[PDB]
Amino acid sequence: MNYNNKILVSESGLSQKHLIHGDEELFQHELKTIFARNWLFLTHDSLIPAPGDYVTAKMGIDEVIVSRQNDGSIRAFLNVCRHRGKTLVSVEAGNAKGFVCSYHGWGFGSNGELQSVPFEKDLYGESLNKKCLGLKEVARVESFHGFIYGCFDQEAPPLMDYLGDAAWYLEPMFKHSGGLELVGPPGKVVIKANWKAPAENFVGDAYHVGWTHASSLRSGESIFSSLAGNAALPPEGAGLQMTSKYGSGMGVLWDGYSGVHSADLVPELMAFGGAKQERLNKEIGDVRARIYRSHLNCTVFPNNSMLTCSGVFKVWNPIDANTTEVWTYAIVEKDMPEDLKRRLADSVQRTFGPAGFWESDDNDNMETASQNGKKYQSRDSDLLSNLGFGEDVYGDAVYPGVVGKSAIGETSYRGFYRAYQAHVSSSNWAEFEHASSTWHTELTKTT
Amino acid sequence: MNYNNKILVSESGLSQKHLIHGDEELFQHELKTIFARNWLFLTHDSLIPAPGDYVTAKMGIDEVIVSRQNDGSIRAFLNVCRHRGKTLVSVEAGNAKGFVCSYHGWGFGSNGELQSVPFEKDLYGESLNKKCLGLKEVARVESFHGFIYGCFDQEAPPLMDYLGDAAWYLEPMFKHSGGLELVGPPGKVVIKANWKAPAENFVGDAYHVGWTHASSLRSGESIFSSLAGNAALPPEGAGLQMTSKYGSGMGVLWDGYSGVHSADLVPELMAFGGAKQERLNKEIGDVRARIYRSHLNCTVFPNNSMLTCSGVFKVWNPIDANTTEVWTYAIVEKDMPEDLKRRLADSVQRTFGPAGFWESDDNDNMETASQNGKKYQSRDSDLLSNLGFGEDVYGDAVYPGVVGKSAIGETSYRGFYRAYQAHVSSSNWAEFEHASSTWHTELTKTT
Amino acid sequence: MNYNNKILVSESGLSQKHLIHGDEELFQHELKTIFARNWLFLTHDSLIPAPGDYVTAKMGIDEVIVSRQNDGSIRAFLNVCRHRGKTLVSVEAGNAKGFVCSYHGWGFGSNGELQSVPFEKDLYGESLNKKCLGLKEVARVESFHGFIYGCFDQEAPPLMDYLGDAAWYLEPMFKHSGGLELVGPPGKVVIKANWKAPAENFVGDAYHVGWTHASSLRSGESIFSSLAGNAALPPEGAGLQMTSKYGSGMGVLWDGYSGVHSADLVPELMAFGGAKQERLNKEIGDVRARIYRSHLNCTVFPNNSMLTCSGVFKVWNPIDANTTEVWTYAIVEKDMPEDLKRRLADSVQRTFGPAGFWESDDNDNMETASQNGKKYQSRDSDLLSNLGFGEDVYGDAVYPGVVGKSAIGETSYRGFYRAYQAHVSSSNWAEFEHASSTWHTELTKTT
Amino acid sequence: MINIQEDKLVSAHDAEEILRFFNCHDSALQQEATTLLTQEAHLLDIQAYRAWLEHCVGSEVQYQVISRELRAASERRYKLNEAMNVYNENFQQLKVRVEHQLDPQNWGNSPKLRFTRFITNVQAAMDVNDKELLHIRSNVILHRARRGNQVDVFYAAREDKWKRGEGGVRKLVQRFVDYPERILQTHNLMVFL
Amino acid sequence: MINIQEDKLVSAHDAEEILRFFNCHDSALQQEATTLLTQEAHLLDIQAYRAWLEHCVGSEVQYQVISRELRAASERRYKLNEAMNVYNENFQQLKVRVEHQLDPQNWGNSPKLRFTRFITNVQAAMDVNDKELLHIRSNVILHRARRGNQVDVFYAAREDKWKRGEGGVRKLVQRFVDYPERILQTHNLMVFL
Amino acid sequence: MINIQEDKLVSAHDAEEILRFFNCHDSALQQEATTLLTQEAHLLDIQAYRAWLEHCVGSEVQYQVISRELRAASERRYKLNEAMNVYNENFQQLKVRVEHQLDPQNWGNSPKLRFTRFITNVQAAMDVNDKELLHIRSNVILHRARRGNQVDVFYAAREDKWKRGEGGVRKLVQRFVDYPERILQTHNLMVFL
Ligand SMILES: c1ccc2[nH]ccc2c1
Ligand SMILES: c1ccc2[nH]ccc2c1
Ligand SMILES: c1ccc2[nH]ccc2c1
Ligand code: FES
Ligand code: FES
Ligand code: FES
Ligand SMILES: [Fe+3]
Ligand SMILES: [Fe+3]
Ligand SMILES: [Fe+3]
Repeated sequence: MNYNNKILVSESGLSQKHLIHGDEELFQHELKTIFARNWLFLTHDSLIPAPGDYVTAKMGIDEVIVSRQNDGSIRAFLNVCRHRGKTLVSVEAGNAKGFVCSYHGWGFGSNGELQSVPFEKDLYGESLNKKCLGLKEVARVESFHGFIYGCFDQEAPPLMDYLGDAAWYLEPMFKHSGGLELVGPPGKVVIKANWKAPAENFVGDAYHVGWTHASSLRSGESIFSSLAGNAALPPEGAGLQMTSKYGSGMGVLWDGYSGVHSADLVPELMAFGGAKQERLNKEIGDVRARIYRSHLNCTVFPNNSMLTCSGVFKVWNPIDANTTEVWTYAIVEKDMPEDLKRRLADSVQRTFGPAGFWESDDNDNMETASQNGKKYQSRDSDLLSNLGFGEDVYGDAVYPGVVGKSAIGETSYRGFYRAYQAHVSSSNWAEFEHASSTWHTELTKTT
Repeated sequence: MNYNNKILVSESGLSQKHLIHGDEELFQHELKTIFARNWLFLTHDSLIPAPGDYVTAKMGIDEVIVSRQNDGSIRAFLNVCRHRGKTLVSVEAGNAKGFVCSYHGWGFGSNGELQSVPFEKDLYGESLNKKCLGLKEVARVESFHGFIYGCFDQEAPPLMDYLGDAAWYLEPMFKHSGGLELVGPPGKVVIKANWKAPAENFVGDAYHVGWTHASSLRSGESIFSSLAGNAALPPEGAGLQMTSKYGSGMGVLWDGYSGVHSADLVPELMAFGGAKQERLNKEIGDVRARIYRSHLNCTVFPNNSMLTCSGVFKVWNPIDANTTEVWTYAIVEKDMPEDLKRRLADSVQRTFGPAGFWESDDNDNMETASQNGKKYQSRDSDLLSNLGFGEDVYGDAVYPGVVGKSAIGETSYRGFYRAYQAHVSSSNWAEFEHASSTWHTELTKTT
Repeated sequence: MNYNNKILVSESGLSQKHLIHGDEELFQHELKTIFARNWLFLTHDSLIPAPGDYVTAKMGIDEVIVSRQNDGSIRAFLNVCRHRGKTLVSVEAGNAKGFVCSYHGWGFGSNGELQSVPFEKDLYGESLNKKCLGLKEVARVESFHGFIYGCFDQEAPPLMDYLGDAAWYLEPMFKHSGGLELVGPPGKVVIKANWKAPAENFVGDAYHVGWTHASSLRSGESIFSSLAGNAALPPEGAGLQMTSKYGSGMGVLWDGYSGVHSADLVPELMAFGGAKQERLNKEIGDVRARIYRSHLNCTVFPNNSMLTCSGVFKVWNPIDANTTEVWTYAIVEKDMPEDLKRRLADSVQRTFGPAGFWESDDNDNMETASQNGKKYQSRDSDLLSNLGFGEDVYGDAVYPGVVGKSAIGETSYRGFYRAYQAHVSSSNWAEFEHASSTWHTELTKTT
Repeated sequence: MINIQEDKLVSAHDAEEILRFFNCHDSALQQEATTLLTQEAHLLDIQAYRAWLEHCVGSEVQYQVISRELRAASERRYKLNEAMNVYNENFQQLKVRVEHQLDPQNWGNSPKLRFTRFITNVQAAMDVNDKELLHIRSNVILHRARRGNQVDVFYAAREDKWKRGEGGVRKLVQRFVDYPERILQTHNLMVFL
Repeated sequence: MINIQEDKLVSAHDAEEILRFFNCHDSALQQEATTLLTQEAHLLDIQAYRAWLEHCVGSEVQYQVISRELRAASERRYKLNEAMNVYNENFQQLKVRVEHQLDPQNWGNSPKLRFTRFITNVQAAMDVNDKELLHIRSNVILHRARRGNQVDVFYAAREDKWKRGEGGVRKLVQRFVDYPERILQTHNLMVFL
Repeated sequence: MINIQEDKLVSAHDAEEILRFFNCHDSALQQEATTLLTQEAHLLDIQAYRAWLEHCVGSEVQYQVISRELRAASERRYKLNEAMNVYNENFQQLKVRVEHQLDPQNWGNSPKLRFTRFITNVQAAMDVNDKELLHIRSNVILHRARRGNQVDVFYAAREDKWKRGEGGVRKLVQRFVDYPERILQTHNLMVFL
C-alpha cells in the first residue's frame, strides 16, 4: 500500500477505511510513523520519586527502562544490552544504581553508561570503547505536571505544544488542583483489539455510554445512570467536545465529578470537588474551576487515555493489529485524605481494571470492530464519524480548539483521525506540519 | 507470485503444485478469486422457514446474516454494523424483526435497512441519510430445491447453470424424492488443513475408502465394508465419476443407499430407498430412479460437500491456508418417518460429525498433506491426479458431463482443479469463461 | 530486503544486525541459502545399525526418513508421499522393509522406490510410471566417524572438506578414541529463540559461562566451578578458540574431560580420559592426545552443536525466526564400561536435556536476545562480536584454522557470521566460494 | 433452593440438579462415587476400552454428549432442534467405537496416544424412585497427546446415573454432557468423556 | 516447619499458612470443606449468582483478588504499593456485580456463557481464636467459554475463611487470591474465583 | 481384571498397576494418601524446596521422569533404548537441583516464579511384600507462570512408592512419570512433578 497516496481517512476525518483496525502492514508502518514519532506515556513522578527508582514501560512495541537520576531528572533507555541484545531488566519496578546483564555480566549505570565489563583488562585490554556503548537513549523525555512522556524523535514539538488546545482543559485538574498522583501498580490485560479502538472510544465517544454500559449504569449506582438503556438524553448544554492539531481531544461532561463511581463514593466526592471548585473560582475563574470538577474523557495522542474525576488512566500498548496490552492506573488528587485515595483507587479498578465491570461492557465492541477490519468484504468499507459535522467551531472566545458545543458527537474522532492520516502519509515532523497547516479549517467545514 | 502466469495446476488438471495447500498469499488471493466470486452454501429453507427466522453463516472468511423476509424471500447481509463496524449478531440462529447494535444502538431491519438511530433528531437532525446506510447486502441469493446459496458477485451464472452437468445427478434425490430437509444445528470443529483437502476428497476420492477407512468399515457394520483394508475391489460397473465446467463433481456408487450407516439402519434404509425407486421408475426412468438410491460423494464448488444416502452435508469454511472450520449437518428425505429421520441424523453425526469415527480416519491425511505444502522441499512438488486420464468421455448418451465410467479414479479432481486454475488466473467471470471455452476437450485428452 | 547488498554482518564478522534473530523474511531466505545448501545432522550409525532400521529427522523445516539399506549404506528421503503429499512415517524410529501411506496405500521401499500401488492393474493398467515416482531423495549423505549428515545440494563440498580446519580438533575424540556412540532417544523441547542464538553460544561463547551458569557451577559440583559468578578468570593458556572457512568452529578448554558433570562422575572420568590420553600420546602425539581429553564447545555449521567430554550433542531445528525445536542426545566413547555409559547419558540429560539445570540458565538469554530482534528500535542495532579481534592468527604451526590463543573471546562468532553472510548473499556454492576466497585474511585483520 | 424467576440466568434443568444434591448428603456415597469414577478414568487412560465396557458400562446405557446451538438469551419464538448429538450411544454403538479404537488398521493410533484424565467436584445422591440407581455428577479435564506436538485438552461436567449391577460392580446407565465449547478446537471430540 | 532464612524463596505469609494445616488434622473437617466448596462451585457454574450470594456469602465478606507487581528477588529499597486489587469487594459490591451479570441489557451475556470449575487440593483448619471460623485452602481451575471459539482458563490458589452462620449454612467471610499471572491473557478477569 | 491379548492397546505394565488398586480398597489409606499429596504439593507451590526434601523425600529415593520415543504400534524388531531420562535422580541429585533453585545468582528466578498444582485421581494400596511401603497413584496439572506473560501447564500421571519413615513422616522413595508429550512446548521441564 502506498501511504503517501492511499486515502485511509477521508477529508475532514468523516470516515476511515475499516482495514485500519486489521491490516498488519499498516501496523508495521504505524510503528515508524505513529509510535516512533509521537509522545508516549511512560510513568509518573509518584512512581519513581527517589534517585535510583526505575520502572519498565512500553513505547510502541519497544520496552524502555525509565530511571530517576541523581540530579533529579528522568532518563529512559531501551531495555536491551549493547553486547548481544539480551533484555536487561526483567522486573517492572525497583531501586538500583545500575543494571547488570545476566548473559555476560556487563553493567550499565542508571544513567545508561557502560560502567563495567567482566575482566575488561584481561579480555579487551584498552580496545573496548565503553563511551560509545551506553544504552540506546530515548531522545526526548518531558513532564506535564508529574506525568512523564517519552518520544524517540528529537524533532517533535515540546510536549506542552503537542498537547495543543487540549492542555487548557487538563490544567484545572492537572495543575490548579494542587497536583495529581498516579497510583500503582497498574492492572495489565491483553485484549484482541487494535489500539485505535479503545483510543477512539475514550477520545470522543459519549454516544455509546447509555447503550454499551446500560447494565453498569443501572447496576452501578453512579451519577451518569439515568442514561441506562438510552432512557434519557442528557440536558441541552450538558457538555462539549474538543480536538486539537496534534490529535489529542476529549469530551467534557459538566460537573460529573463522581464519574463512574458507585453511590458509595458519590457524596464524599461531590463534597470534595465542589469545595475545591469554590476556592478555584478566585484563582482561575468560574469556567475553568467548573472544568476542574467536570468529567473529561480524553485521549492524549496516540494511545494514552483517561477519565478525569473518575480517575481512570490507560495505556493502550500495541502488540499487533488485533492485539493490545491494556495498562490501567488510578489518578488521585494529592490533597485528598489517604483513606479516600485508597477507596478511589479500588473503585477505578472495580469499574475499569482487569475485572472492571464497565470495561468488560466494551470488550466485544472493541474486539469485533477490530477483527472485522481483516474480513475481505469489510477491508474497504467506511467507518463513519460524521455526527456533528458542520456545527464545530474554532477559536471560540471561551473554549479553545476545534469545539463541538454538544455533549454527544464525533468531533474528537475527526480530529484524532485527521492527525493520524497526516502522520501515516508523512515521512517526518516537517511533512506532518505541512500536511496540517489548515487543520482547523478542514475540521470546521459546513459550519 | 504472478497468478496470470504461474502454472499451479498442469494441463488437464493432471497435477497441482503442493504449495496450493500451504501458501498464505495464495489463500488471500483465493478470498478474491474463489470465495468472492463463486456460489457458497448458506442454509436450508427448513432452518429458516418462517418470517423473521435467521441464521448466521460464513461466506469465505466473512460472516453474513441470512434472513427470511415477510414476502417469503431470503436476503443475506454482512454481519457488520454500518456505523463503526461492530459485529451485529452474536448468536447462530433465531427469530427477529431486526438487529440492534450493542455499541451505539443502531437498529437494522430483517431487510437490512437502517431503521432507527438512538436520538436521531437531537443528534443528527436530518443529516443522516439512512437510505444509504443499509447493511452491505449479498448480491445474489438463490435456491436449489430448498438449499440456499449466496454469491457476492452480481456477474455469476445463475446457480442452476453453475451446477452444470452435476445438477442432473443431484435431481433424483434433491427434487424427485419429494424434497430433502436439512437437520440442524450443525457440528462445528476446526481442523489444521487447507479447505481444498477435504473438498478434493469428497469430490472424487473413492480410492482412499478401503485403506483410510479400513477400521471404520470393519468395525462399522455398513454396506461398503468388504472393502476394509483393500481386501476387495468393487465389481466392474460398480459406479462412475463425473465433473463439470464450473468445478462441481461427484462419484456415484450404484445402489449404496444405506451408505456409511452401520448395520442397525441398513435394512430399514434399503427397504425405504428401494420402495421409492420403484415409484420413481415410472416418473423419471430407470437410470435416474437408480441414481436416486445410489451413493453420491459430491463437492459443489468450491467448498460445500455431501454424501447423498449417507446424508452427510459439509461446509469447509476457510480460516487460513492450514486452518478450516468444518460444519456438519444431516440431510434427510422429508417423507421419511420422523423416528427414522432422528436416527439417521444421529448416525450422520456418529460417523462424520465432531466425534465421527469415519471422519476421524481422514484427519491426519488432510492435515499432513496440507501442512507439507508449506515445507521448503515440497512447495514446488507435484500432487498427482492422473488416475483414469485418457479414458474420460464427454457428451455421453446416458450420463452427462465429463465422465469416467469406473467407480475409482481421479476424473473429478481434474475437473475441480481445472476450474480452480481458471478462477485463480482470472480477474472476473468473463475471463473465467474465456479460460474455460474448451473445458471438456482439455479434460478428455488421450481418450 | 536485497540480500546481495544488505550488510547483515559487518566486515570481519565484527557485528551483526539484531534483525537477523527476528526477521521472518530472512528466515524464509535462510531455508534456501543456509538449510537447503549446507550439511545437516541426521543420525548416527549406532541408532540405525541394522538393515531396515530407520529414523525420522528434520533438515531445516523439512522432515526426512533416514534408512539403513541392505548393502550397508544409508539413504534419506523426504517424508512425503509422491501421490497426494501425505506424511508417510509418523513414528521417530523403527525397523521396516518399506513404508505404506495411510491415505491410498501406496507402498515405498526402504530404498525410496515406489514398489506397490493398490489395485494397480485394474486402475492404472500400465500407465503408472513407478520408476519416476520414488520418494524425493536427499542428494548427499555422508559420515564423519559414524555421525551421519545430509545435504540437499549436490554441489556442496564433501563433508570432510566442509568441516575444514575444525576436523583436526574433532579427530582425537571422534576417531582416535576408538569411536563414539550416540545414545538415544533425544530429549525434544521447543524454545522461543532463533536457531542462531544457541548455535552462536555453543560455537564460541566461553565468556558467558561464569555469569550465566553461576548457580549451576556453584550448585553443580563440576570441574569448571571456581568460575561461578566470575569469581575467577581461568589461567593464562587455559584454552584457545578456532574457526574455519565454512563456518564451523569451537572453543578448547584444556584437560576438562569431566566437563559439566557433577562431582559424582569427576573421578571416574578424569581417570578414564587420562588413561586413554597416555596410550594416545604414542599414536597421535602429545598435543593431539591432550586435545582428545580437552573440552570442546563446537558448532558444526549451521545448527549442530556439541560439548565433547561433557558428551552433549544438540540439533537446533528451525521452526520460525523466534521458534526452535531443540534435540539433545548424549555422546559416549564406545569402549567405556556400560555402567559408565548409562550414568554419563543421564548426566548429559540432567545438565543439558529437557530438565537440564545448566541449559535452563540459558533460556532467557537465548529467547530475549532473539525476540528483541523484532522490536522496532533494535532491528537496525548492532550485536557486537569484537572480543579478541586483531589477535587472531591463521596457519599456525601447531593449531590449524583462524585461531585465537586465549580461552575466552569471540573468534568463533566472527568465523560463523562471516560464513553466514557469504551464504545469505550468494545464490549457489560457486558464489559462496568466490565470496570466501580471502576468508582468513578478513578474519585476521589488525593482527 | 433456587428460584429461576429471580436467578435469571439459571435453567430449569440446572435448578433441578442442584436440588438433588443439597438435601440428602451421604458422605459414604460420595467416597464410593469418587472411587468408582477414579477407577473408570484409570481404565480409560490406559486405553483398556474392553475392560471399561465390561466393568463400567451397563447394557442399558445411553452415553450422550450434545452440542447446543448459540441462541439469544431472550429467544422465545425460534423452536427448531436446539442441539445436535456428538455422541448418543447405546451399548452396541459403544462397542463399535471400541472395536474401531482396537483395530490394527486404525492408523491414527500409531504411535500410541497418551491420555491423562482429571476428575473433580464429585457429588452423589440416590434416585428417589429407583433404589438401584445413583446420580453422580463430576467434572473432567481430559488431556490427549500424540504425534510429538499435538495436545488437546477437553473440559466438561458429567451428569451420570449408575446402577448397582451385581457383585459390587456398579455400572453406568446414563452419561449426559452438554459440551461447553460450541466450535471444537481440538481437531475432533473422539475421546470418551 | 519452615525456616524462611534457610528456605530462601518462601515468604513469611506462605510459611504461616503451612503451619496452620500440618498440625491439627481433622479428616471430618476436610470432607466438610470439600462438600462446601463443591456446592459453591456448582452454584457458580450454573450462574445462580443470587443463590450463591444468599447461601454461600456472609454479610461481612471481603472478597479480594490481587495482582502483585514484578519486583527483584533482592529488592529492599523500593517500598511503594506492591499490588493492585482486581477485586476487593464487600457484600454490597458483590451484589452490584451480581445485578450486572443478571441485567437483561448485559449484551455480553447473550449467547449464555458456559462455566466449568475444578476445585482441588482442599485443606481445612479451625481458627485458634474464633471458633465460628474455619480456614479453607483450595485451588481452582476455571473454564469460561463463549461465542463459539473464545476459551479462557484461569488458575489460582484460594485462601478462605468461612463462618458457621446458622442452620448448617456455612458462609464465606474472606476469600484472598494472589493471582499468579501478572499480565492476563483471558480478555478480562470477570469471573468469580 | 485386564487381558492384554484382548485389550490390544494396554501395556503389561499398565495392566499390573490396575490389578494393584481394584482388589484391596482401604478408604482410610486413600484419605491419608490424599492428605500427604496435598501437603507435598503445597510445600512445592510455595517453593519451600528444602522443607520438601526434609519432610517429603526419603534418603533412598529414585525420582524419575522419562520421555519415550514414538514407535510403531506393531514394532517388534527395533530394540534400542526406548526412552531417555528427563529426571532420574537420587537424593543428592535432588539436593543439587534444590540448591540451584535457591542460589541468589539463579537469574531466572527473579522476578519470583508462581506455581499452582492440582492433584487428582488419588489411589493407594499397600505393597504385598514390604509393609513399610505404600503405592500411591495420582495425576497432576502444574501451572508455572513468570515474567508477565509466560504460562506453562504440565500434565502427568505419577506412580509413587512412599514409606512410613518415623514419627508419622511418610516419605517418597520412588516417583515414576512417563511424560505424555513427546516434544515439550513449555520451554523446559524444570519443575518438580
Ligand atoms: C464517560 C463518558 C465518555 C466515555 N468514553 C469512554 C468512557 C467514557 C465514560
Ligand atoms: C464414500 C465414497 C467416496 C467418498 N469420498 C469421501 C467420503 C466418501 C465415502
Ligand atoms: C562450556 C564452555 C563453553 C560453552 N559454550 C556453551 C556451553 C559451554 C560450556
Ligand atoms: S548480551 Fe548482555 S553482557 Fe552479553
Ligand atoms: S458500531 Fe454499531 S451502532 Fe456504532
Ligand atoms: S497421498 Fe499417499 S497413497 Fe495417496
Ligand atoms: Fe465504554
Ligand atoms: Fe475419508
Ligand atoms: Fe550456557
